Amino acid sequence: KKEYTGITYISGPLLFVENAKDLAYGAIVDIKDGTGRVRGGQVIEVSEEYAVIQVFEETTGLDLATTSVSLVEDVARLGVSKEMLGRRFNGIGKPIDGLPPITPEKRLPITGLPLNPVARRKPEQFIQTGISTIDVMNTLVRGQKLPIFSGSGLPANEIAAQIARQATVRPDLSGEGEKEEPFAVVFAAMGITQRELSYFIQEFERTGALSRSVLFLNKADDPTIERILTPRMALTVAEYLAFEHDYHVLVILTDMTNYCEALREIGAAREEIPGRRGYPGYMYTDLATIYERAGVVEGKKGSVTQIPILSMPDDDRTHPIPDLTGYITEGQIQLSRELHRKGIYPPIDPLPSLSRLMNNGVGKGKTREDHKQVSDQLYSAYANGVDIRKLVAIIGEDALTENDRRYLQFADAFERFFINQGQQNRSIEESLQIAWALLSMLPQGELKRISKDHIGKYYGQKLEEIWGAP
Amino acid sequence: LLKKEYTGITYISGPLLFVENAKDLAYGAIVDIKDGTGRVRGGQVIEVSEEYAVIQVFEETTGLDLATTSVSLVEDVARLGVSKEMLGRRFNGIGKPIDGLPPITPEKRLPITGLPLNPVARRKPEQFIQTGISTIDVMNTLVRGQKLPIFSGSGLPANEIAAQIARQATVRPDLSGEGEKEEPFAVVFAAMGITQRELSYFIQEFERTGALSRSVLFLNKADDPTIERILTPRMALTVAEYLAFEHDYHVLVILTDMTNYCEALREIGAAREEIPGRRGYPGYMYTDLATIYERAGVVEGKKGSVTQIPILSMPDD
Amino acid sequence: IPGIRAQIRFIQQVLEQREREDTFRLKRIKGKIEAREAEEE
Amino acid sequence: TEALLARYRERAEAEAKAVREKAMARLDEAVALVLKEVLP
Amino acid sequence: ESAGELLVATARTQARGEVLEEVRRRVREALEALPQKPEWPEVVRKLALEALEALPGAKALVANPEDLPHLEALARERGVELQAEPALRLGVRAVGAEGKTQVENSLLARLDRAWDALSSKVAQALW
Amino acid sequence: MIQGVIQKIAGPAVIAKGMLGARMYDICKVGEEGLVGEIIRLDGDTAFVQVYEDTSGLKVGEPVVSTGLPLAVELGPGMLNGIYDGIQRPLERIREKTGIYITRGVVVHALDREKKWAWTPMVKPGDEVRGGMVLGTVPEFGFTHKILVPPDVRGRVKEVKPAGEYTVEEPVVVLEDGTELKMYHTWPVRRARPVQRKLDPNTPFLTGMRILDVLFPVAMGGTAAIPGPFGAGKSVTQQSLAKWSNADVVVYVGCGERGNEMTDVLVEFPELTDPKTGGPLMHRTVLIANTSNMPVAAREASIYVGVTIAEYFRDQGFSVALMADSTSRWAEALREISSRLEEMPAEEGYPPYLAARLAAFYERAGKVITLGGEEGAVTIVGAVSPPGGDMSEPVTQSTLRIVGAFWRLDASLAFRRHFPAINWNGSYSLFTSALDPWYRENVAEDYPELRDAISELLQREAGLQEIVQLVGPDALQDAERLVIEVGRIIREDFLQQNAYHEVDAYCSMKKAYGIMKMILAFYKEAEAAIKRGVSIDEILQLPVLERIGRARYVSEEEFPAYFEEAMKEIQGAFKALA
Amino acid sequence: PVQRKLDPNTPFLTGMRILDVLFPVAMGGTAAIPGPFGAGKSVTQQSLAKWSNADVVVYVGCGERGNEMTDVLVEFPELTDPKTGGPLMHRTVLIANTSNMPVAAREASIYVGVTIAEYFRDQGFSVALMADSTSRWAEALREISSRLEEMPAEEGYPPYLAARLAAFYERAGKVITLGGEEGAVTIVGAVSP
Ligand SMILES: Nc1ncnc2c1ncn2[C@@H]1O[C@H](COP(=O)(O)OP(=O)(O)OP(=O)(O)O)[C@@H](O)[C@H]1O
Ligand SMILES: Nc1ncnc2c1ncn2[C@@H]1O[C@H](COP(=O)(O)OP(=O)(O)OP(=O)(O)O)[C@@H](O)[C@H]1O
Ligand SMILES: [Mg+2]
Repeated sequence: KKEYTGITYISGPLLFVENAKDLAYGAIVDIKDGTGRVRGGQVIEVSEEYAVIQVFEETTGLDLATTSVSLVEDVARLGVSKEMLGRRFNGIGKPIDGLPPITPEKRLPITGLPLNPVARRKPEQFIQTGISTIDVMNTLVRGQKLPIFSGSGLPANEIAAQIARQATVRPDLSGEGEKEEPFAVVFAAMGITQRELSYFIQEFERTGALSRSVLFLNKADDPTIERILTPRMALTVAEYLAFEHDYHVLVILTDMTNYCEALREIGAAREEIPGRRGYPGYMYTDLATIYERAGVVEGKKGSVTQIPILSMPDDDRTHPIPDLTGYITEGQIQLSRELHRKGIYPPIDPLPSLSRLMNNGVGKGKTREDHKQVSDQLYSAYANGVDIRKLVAIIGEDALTENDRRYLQFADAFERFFINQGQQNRSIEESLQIAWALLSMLPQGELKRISKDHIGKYYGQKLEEIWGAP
Repeated sequence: LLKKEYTGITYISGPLLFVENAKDLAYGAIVDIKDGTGRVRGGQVIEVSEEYAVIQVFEETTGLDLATTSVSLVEDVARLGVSKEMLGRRFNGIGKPIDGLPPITPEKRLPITGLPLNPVARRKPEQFIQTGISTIDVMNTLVRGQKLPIFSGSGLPANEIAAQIARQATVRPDLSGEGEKEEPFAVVFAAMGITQRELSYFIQEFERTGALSRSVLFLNKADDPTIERILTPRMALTVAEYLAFEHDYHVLVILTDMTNYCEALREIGAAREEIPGRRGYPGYMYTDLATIYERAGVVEGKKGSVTQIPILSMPDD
Repeated sequence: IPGIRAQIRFIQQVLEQREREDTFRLKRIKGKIEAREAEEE
Repeated sequence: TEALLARYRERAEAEAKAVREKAMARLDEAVALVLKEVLP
Repeated sequence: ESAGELLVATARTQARGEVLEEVRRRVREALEALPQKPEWPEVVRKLALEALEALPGAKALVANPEDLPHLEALARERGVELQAEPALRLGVRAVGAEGKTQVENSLLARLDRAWDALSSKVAQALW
Repeated sequence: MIQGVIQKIAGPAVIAKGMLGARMYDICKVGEEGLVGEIIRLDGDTAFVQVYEDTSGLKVGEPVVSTGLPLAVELGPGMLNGIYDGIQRPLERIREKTGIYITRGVVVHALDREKKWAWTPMVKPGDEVRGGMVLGTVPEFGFTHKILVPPDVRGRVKEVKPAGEYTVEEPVVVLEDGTELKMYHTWPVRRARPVQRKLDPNTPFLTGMRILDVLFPVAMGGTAAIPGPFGAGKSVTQQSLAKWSNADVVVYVGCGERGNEMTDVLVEFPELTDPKTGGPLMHRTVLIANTSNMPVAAREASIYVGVTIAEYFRDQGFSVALMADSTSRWAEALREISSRLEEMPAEEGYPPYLAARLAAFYERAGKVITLGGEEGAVTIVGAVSPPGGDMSEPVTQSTLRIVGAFWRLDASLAFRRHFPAINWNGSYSLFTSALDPWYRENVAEDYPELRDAISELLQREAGLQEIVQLVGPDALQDAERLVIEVGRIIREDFLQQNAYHEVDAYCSMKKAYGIMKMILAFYKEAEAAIKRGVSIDEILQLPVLERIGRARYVSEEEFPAYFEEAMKEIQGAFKALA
Repeated sequence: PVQRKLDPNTPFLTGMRILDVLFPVAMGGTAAIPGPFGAGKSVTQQSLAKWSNADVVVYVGCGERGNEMTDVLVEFPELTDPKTGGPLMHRTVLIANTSNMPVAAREASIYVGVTIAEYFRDQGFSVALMADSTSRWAEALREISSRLEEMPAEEGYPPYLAARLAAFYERAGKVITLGGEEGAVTIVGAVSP
């Protein structure tokens, strides 16, 4: 038990310790003062003359006469096991549910290694999230990175909780290989407040989704380094489960903006020169080291899917955070403030949304066969109706062509029934039935994007939303 | 003379190296940097003190080490050997032949930075140049001794216009009443960061016209070291001034791309850690560009003249 | 539209220039402080 | 035409001998001139 | 049509260059015979004197091992040390007080440093 | 070699001591794990080494060893059909060694040392040799891989190895001065390989696509740029370029793409088949792959490694096409590296030397006379991905100042099902005038004027779109309606091309010249018909239009007779019908 | 030093309609004429030098082209002084420090010119002073501050630039000389933003 004394400098978050050549770079240490309190810290620089330690929390009681520093871990590691399902942790693996600590199968470095590009394979199967706007028009594929773009006051947390509650695979629709693999959710929260914490805890406990998920929760008052470490802990757990026990893992990261701000504060703490717009110059690489840990691997059945969630600072898509996220990921889901204020939940806006991997996870053998054509027709019709809603305000309704009234009614009913699904959970077939019922309001022959055989199979149905799509 | 070798190199980083005990190096002197393998590359002293001297390397510092490298003085101020036999030759932009012919025999050695012309020694330009283009001749007339750049863009054909101007230029003595028939212009052509396509176009057009026997070329290709791009216009203008004001030639100087020169200047200034200008460029860019552009003109009591037609591309128009 | 685009371009250029000036001053003062703390000792 | 080119080539190969014939008459004098200056 | 004129020009330029290279070759070959002939005792002494004058704080004087019968007396004249290096034939070099600065005064260096002015001068005599 | 110890660790930067004699930009191995790094600064007995990989767990005092050589690649047999990272590491061997992950400190050889090769000597003892000459031949997937003496090696041959099966490591030719030459050598990636002379671009780089070939051609050894908007067919166009180009060898460089994009290109390629031999297309290609989470230094050095390999294959006397998947991501990596070194940013955060690096990379392309007396060329097509499709971004501006061609892909045309989706507005080529004499000598004496006629017809169609939008096409005069219909004919019959059709995916110059001749003949006869009195809607139903539309999808050997019949039909029809 | 400063009440006639009518400048006043390149600063200043009622004209070519100073030398002796009827150059003093001349002399040229103007004012004359470009003087100050390793304020300019400009411009005005006579100095400075 070697303990280091002889602190020579304390100021802000840093303290200098001499004769500490044995400390490895990046090691985690424990700082204990004269009152017996123990604080945490990480070694950020090692030299022959001294080592520089960044303290996790405040340095209120420290002094140069009695403070001592002791090693804990040479490199940050996390104990993992299949029994972590149903637990809650504080972002550095410390349990907060009041249950006994887990018994680890192994200890893994939280800074995971990159995947070999020749070991990857193409995503082929989708995930049913239970939201019609996502499943039908912006389908999520196993192994995709599909972030959600939200505003400041928009209900992104509710959507995250709902997706975590309703997400499941559909091995039945595959036709052959009709057997389900185990499914799990890894939930990471960064820089959340007390109200959000209570809401998430209650939402996970009330439905029983806790028994099938792992929660990593980091609060706003917690140390910033823990905010940095939390997504890496979550992704380490996700990779372990998926590629050792053949689980299908869905990973949800909340408020990547908080992570970016934490990274900016950490960078300013090390006296690094800030890059463009105040963020560190290596921000793109840092974000890539998080996002690029998802995917599917040859010779293994498990998979990792990521749904980052971030709030744009000024609703400006040109901000560095959403810009880099768009560079790295494969699309985005956009929330609309107008839809939220009109009372429509979930307020997902289909027009500015996109999923780049959608075409590879839908169609015959994967989902119902008419998926892509129906999605295209819905997008075209909604886009055509939205501008007529504006034109009517100046030319009047009576001046419209007859088909324009149909387009207006289609847009209104689409907003009322398709997007505004509330808290209910819809399968893929039910969402497609609702879509076909909405399309049936348009005249046959205006469906230029759909083949005639599909129309003959599915055209001509009234609204199933009131019926509940039996 | 005899050479002095300095082996006390203290610090190498980027384009700069420090020599420790070199109190004898004059400010602005040119040096030779020899490494362990025997390869010799050039440099220039940009700051000298009792503690050390600062030498800026003309090319990349790959392969240099503190154990075997040595520095030798060449001359106190950069000089170029000039002669009338330079006409019809081709150079690489540092003063070295590339057309395969033996090096010239210098008639004189002159400092490349030149000296400012005394304002009371100049005379006002008066001679009309007919370039054969109505838009210039009637509306934007060019006169011998003027410096008249061309502002262009990425895809615009500035090079073709320059070639046409060089081909069609004349003096028209009859209108001015001079009466004296005059020789055609000698062309000094300097290229900075030029590509193979444009270089081939210019060379072929000059061959077709037949003006190579009257021309001197300093060619700095785009894959050449960036630091050497600074010295090319100064060498070209030294040659032009020598010809015009010691052999009564009428010289027409064409500078291929001043944008590359400015980019090289910014790259140097960033490493030197100077006060930036309006968009990252060094604060002294105006003076540096002036020391190049102001070398044109005509001199009272002499017959020769220097005319400059620089070419630059406006970024994003 | 062209007037608005010109205004946007001008404002972007001014903001970028101010950011660069602040970065340069910060680097200069940090270098001076580091010199005092490490070369002079 | 090509006959003028042949005449010019003849002139060039005549000059390539005339120049060295001129030079060979005083070469050692220049050697002594250089040697008396390079040596201390 | 000017192709013949340029051919004449390049032919005469190449001929002049080939004449000058032969001139410098004869100069250097004649210069090489100085250590073999009884001419070294004064030229090497003068080169050493120039080297010592150029670098006042000289510590040692590295020169030709064949000049040691003269160096063993000429070094103590100035009071500096002496060393020998066979690779430095036809030259004397003096190191600095710390050894970081060295002056080299070989005849080959003198020739290759004056050769530009000498090439300018010889054209007056040959043509 | 120079060996020292660590005295300070700070992120990826490591400060060593006792390393006097280390040279700038040499490769160093840090710690007992042997992490590779680069020397960036020297002072006193101290060297600054920038470690490529992560440095967690390192301790002060671990040894540092310098290799004494800069970053370089191995050039020899065994590079074809392989997949490499940004610093030439075989990914398949890495997978077979360490599983699905890439662990820190793995060492593997670029060229397989175990496989035997069939040597066939060409030199004999006592022959004087000089850099660039051919020492012998080895077969490699149907190629005659010529072993080249290294560019700087010179001497006389003392011993030659007799023909037989040998490994790469075995010395094959020994010079009199004791130097040994084997089947491979090493060359620094940041120094251009020497050549005898650069020849001017005088022959076209036949891409096989009519739009590219006729309206915006690129010369052999030329350079081009292409935007990368999503859903525009960029991947399909690049794949078609790889499949159908004149180039003998294809080099593809991925330098920081998304994981799924790299997976797509890694899976699609092994299925392709080149038309020249019908075998796998992978037998002619070298793949360099980089994902976003790979080290920054590999991403930065990827394009240099790729262009060095391309230059080597050019030195073997071949014609090579080089595609860079996104120079924007490489510029991002360069900016990150510059920020690491605490340099002063110039504009939008990029280092001041970005344009110099781009120009130095693009200038390696060209058609040259090799040191062995043969002829070769390297053609570079680089994709640029600005942030918002805005070409005022500094990387795009720097690229457009040196490339000779620009091919503006547009997403709107792809959304309109016009493929390939390349605008004729904004796109431009600087090689047209220089290539015109070759066109007149080779394809037809009237090719340039005919192409100009096509361009003028397109411009006339574009010059009246406002009235068409305001009013509609049917409410137009005969002349304007005929012009717009001829423009539609051009767009849908000559510009469009199907990359999945057996005989339409490739189109020669003669075929395009015939199509243009037919279109101009029809237009001129229709203008004459209007002069002599006709209604345009009558002209719209002439079967010669259906003949011209079906002029595609025909075999190239069938094309001359089809063209003659179509011309005769065009001449006859406009006299039989008004 | 001067005895007393007076309020200006007489116009400085520049010979140009727009300047003399819409935007007059008094004898003891100061005027600034900024504009982009090619706008006409130098031509306007030379026109004021040729056509004006001032007794003595002092022209300071701070960091500009040499041809602009050569033209004056060549052509002014051929012109006529509007008041005295003699050669125009007999009333003119030229201080020339061109662009490629040493940078630090730009600062000194301004002070030399203004001191000469003040001397001729003390003799009892009315003097007009033309400063060709103060932006070059500011650039020289920026360069000197760069060598001094000071801290820049705005666009690299030293924090004391405004004080220097104010001190230069405050030397103008109509005064009562120590000899009891009356004189004035008019300063017209050009700026190149
Ligand atoms: N010239 C073409 N001929 C035939 N099909 C094409 C052509 N160009 C694009 N396509 C079609 O588009 C497909 C892939 O390209 P797409 O237009 O979807 O954009 P992308 O290449 O996927 O996106 P990105 O350009 O960002 O890589 C193929 O399925 C193909 O059928
Ligand atoms: N009042 C004027 N009458 C006629 N021409 C004028 C006048 N003012 C300016 N010009 C024209 O402008 C050109 C000279 O402009 P001038 O040199 O005054 O610009 P400037 O503001 O001094 O720019 P810079 O400071 O960059 O030199 C000449 O071609 C001249 O004909
Ligand atoms: Mg002016």
